[PDB]
Amino acid sequence: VLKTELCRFSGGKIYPGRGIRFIRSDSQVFLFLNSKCKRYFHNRLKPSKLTWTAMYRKQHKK
Amino acid sequence: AGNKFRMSLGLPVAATINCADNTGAKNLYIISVKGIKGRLNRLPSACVGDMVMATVKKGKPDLRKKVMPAVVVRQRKPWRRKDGVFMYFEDNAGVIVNPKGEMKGSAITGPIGKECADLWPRIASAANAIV
Amino acid sequence: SHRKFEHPRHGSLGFLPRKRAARHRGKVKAFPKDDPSKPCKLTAFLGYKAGMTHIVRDVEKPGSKLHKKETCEAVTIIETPPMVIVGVVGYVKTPRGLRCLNTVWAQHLSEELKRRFYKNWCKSKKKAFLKYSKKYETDEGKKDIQTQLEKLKKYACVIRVLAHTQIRKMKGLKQKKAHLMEIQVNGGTIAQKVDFAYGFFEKQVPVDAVFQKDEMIDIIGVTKGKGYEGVVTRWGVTRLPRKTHRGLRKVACIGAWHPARVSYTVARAGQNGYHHRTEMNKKVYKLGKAGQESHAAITDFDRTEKDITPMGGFPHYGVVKDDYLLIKGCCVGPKKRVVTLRQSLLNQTSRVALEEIKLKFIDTSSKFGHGRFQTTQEKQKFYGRL
RNA sequence: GGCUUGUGGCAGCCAAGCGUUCAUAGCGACGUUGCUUUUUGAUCCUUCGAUGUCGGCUCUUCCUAUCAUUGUGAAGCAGAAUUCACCAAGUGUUGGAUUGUUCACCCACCAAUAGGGAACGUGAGCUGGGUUUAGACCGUCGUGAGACAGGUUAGUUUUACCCUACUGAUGACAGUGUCGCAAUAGUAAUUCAACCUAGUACGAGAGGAACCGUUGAUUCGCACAAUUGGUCAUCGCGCUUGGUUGAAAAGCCAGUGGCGCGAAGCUACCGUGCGCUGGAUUAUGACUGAACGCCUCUAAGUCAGAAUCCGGGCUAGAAGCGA
RNA sequence: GUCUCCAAGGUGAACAGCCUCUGGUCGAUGGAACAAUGUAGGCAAGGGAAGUCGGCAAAAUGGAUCCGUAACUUCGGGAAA
Ligand SMILES: [K+]
Ligand SMILES: [K+]
Ligand SMILES: [K+]
Ligand SMILES: [K+]
Ligand SMILES: [K+]
Ligand SMILES: [K+]
Ligand SMILES: [K+]
Ligand SMILES: [K+]
Ligand SMILES: [K+]
Ligand SMILES: [K+]
Ligand SMILES: [K+]
Ligand SMILES: [K+]
Ligand SMILES: [K+]
Ligand SMILES: [K+]
Ligand SMILES: [K+]
Ligand SMILES: [Mg+2]
Ligand SMILES: [Mg+2]
Ligand SMILES: [Mg+2]
Ligand SMILES: [Mg+2]
Ligand SMILES: [Mg+2]
Ligand SMILES: [Mg+2]
Ligand SMILES: [Mg+2]
Ligand SMILES: [Mg+2]
Ligand SMILES: [Mg+2]
Repeated sequence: VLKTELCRFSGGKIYPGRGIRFIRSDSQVFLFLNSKCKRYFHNRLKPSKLTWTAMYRKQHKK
Repeated sequence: AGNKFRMSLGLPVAATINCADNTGAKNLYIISVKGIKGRLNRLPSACVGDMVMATVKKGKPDLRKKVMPAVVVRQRKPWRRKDGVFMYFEDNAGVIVNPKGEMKGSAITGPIGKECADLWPRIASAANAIV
Repeated sequence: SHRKFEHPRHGSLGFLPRKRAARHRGKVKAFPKDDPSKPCKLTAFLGYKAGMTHIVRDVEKPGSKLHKKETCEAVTIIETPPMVIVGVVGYVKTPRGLRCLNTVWAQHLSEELKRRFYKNWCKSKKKAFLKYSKKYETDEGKKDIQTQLEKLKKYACVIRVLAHTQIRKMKGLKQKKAHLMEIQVNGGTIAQKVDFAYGFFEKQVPVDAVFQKDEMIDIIGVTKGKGYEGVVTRWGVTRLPRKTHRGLRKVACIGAWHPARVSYTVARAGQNGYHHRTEMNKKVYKLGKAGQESHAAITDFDRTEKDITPMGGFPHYGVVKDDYLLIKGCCVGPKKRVVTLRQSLLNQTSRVALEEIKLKFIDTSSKFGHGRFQTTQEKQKFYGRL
């Protein structure tokens, strides 16, 4: 079965051969689906306040 | 295994990076990179796992005003792993070593790249988390 | 006086002149050496650049850090519908080189091929090969055709077939004028070559009859055109300082006082792109056969039912439905450019050339953006519309 | 620039000596023959109705008196390292501190950081820090105006649309079109590391290789955009300042109002792919073999032989050509 | 290049910049394309003067409110340190 990763900002599905990995100073590993998610993360935008992210949809029971 | 694959260089000469070891140095100022044959006007550049010559600008007086080898363990410039994922660290870091590659200190403060750990067994043994 | 410091020269003098190619279709400049102890077989093929994707596979390379590890590699999809053979050409060995002796054409020629002989097909009366065709209706005409073939067998030293693409099968292309090329027949005796060519008249030759999976091949075509270009981009010369009066994107010194002429070795601004090129050692990763379960992008590891064509179609190309070749790396030209496929002229014995690649995942997400879904059904399920 | 080569630089000849003994492995005193014009002089032939006067930057080409790399002979060549010499100019010869600097001297890497020409290459290619106008300060000199192979600071770099050359672009090449052949010209690949060989050969120890094979990398070249990165007037969407349309909604103006994200296209060793093998030979080492009954790689004949040459491959395709 | 009189609204400290009303005006030969090289204006991953004679040019800073402000000093300042 195909092995898949998850984006830590949008909760999106990341397929093989793609993705951006960010290693924080505290050894925390952050994996982003695309440049949009990475830029929003580094701009300190909370995913739970963006309507299209999985976290927002889960919190709002969509 | 085999040999290290090329990765994007992001630390040209005059780059100043944090010192992640226990020696007492605060930062490392790169003056050259080992194994560089070079080209006209091209600045030598290092990446994670490279050995460089550096001086300590801030730290203990005993470590300042001299040249010592160092190995880069973290870099901010993204590089491509063979599986297609581009990855990068939060900061640029290195550790002071002797020419044989033995760590002058005893501990590493943060994570280190897998390439450096594979290249330098002593650094890997002194490391906390790899990648 | 000698130059103060040494660096290698900018650009290669082996691709001179950097002019626009005198052709649009890639020309085979040298065919593979003919070994008469092997069966008759074609040496080249014509295809069309559809697009690019990437694949993941497990690498089998002992002693390498990638041994038993996954690797992601870019690939190029070339659509290769079967070619139709319509003639045979024989050449005679002479002290001045190969000389064309005679050409024999098939009785029936498709409109697509005949379009190649006109500049305005619609406005013309469409008389091409009409009198030639009648030679197959009279007994003396068939006798004369057989005599011509016998002469080709008797006097020819190398035999090439005339084959043309079925271009109208790729509706994404807006072209009805097929591409015609000469493909050399290697193996067997001259009589065997002629019989092999004749037996294929008005018949299709699939791409797998020439190439096979894991084979190393060469790709010939015209590069992307970029028009008039300056030296900095055309040749790679370094920029002059910021404060250079009259511009900094120049070669400062284009020559010494003596010789009192500008030499051909100095970088100059001119045409960039649209150059004829021959790229070697492009491995074939898979050979998709239409309607044979190999056309789909399904692998052993990934069992998702999907086609090679990415979501939304191949940008600027369309939908791939005929046979295609998945080649490692990149190939010459933009999308839709006709590319010539050439059998390797070298002996492929290296470990890389002998490697048996097993595809694990073929990406089919949309390439017109940051595609996050592999299939339209997956996206519809994600958005609750299915 | 031209003659010359004292001076500078680079070679040779003899052999007193040095080299544990031994003139010639490696050197060469006393003498002596040369070569070169990247030194500096000597001269004043050309230029004073003007040939832009230092250095650096960029760019190409050429030389060998070869620093590294390929192949070899010799050693006071055990190994390792080194030194001498022979074919050899195919490839390469770097990042920095001080100085305007050429030059010099240090730091660092590297296989190496060799030496040079091309009007002391190159200013209608740049720059203008220095020299070398006019302002001004200091020191010494002069009664003085002023001087200064002394120091200091500020001080306008003009013109190509002509011819040629070069780069590309039409056209011509005796109907039109397709598919081809092909003289000729250009050309391209380069170097290093790691593992194994192997702690082996060698060596008393100390120390300490190499071939084959495998995996990578450097410089360079040609392409390409699946991924990552860059680019915004998609003026694509959203947010937002000031004004303005009576208000709301919706827009507009601030030459792109500003900000965030931004597809497409273009694009980066900042991303990815690819970069080739037959013959003839150089140095050298040899076969058979006389001259010269022996010997002899040579005289006749023959072999192996290189980052070499030629071909092949790649690029172009001629008042060349075929079907 | 050439002396002087009159001087609306908004924002804003402000005859600053930006927008608007009265009044004036669209006068700078026009059309198509969007090559190189230019002129003017921006952005650029990692590094941050390694470039250069020289940080030249550009970037960075910038209004207002509160806290706080060293050496030295001619006691006035420095200081918006
Ligand atoms: K170097
Ligand atoms: K020079
Ligand atoms: K430059
Ligand atoms: K002399
Ligand atoms: K004179
Ligand atoms: K004169
Ligand atoms: K310089
Ligand atoms: K001034
Ligand atoms: K004809
Ligand atoms: K050739
Ligand atoms: K693309
Ligand atoms: K883009
Ligand atoms: K003999
Ligand atoms: K500087
Ligand atoms: K200086
Ligand atoms: Mg330089
Ligand atoms: Mg040189
Ligand atoms: Mg795309
Ligand atoms: Mg002796
Ligand atoms: Mg020589
Ligand atoms: Mg050379
Ligand atoms: Mg006096
Ligand atoms: Mg030639
Ligand atoms: Mg107010």
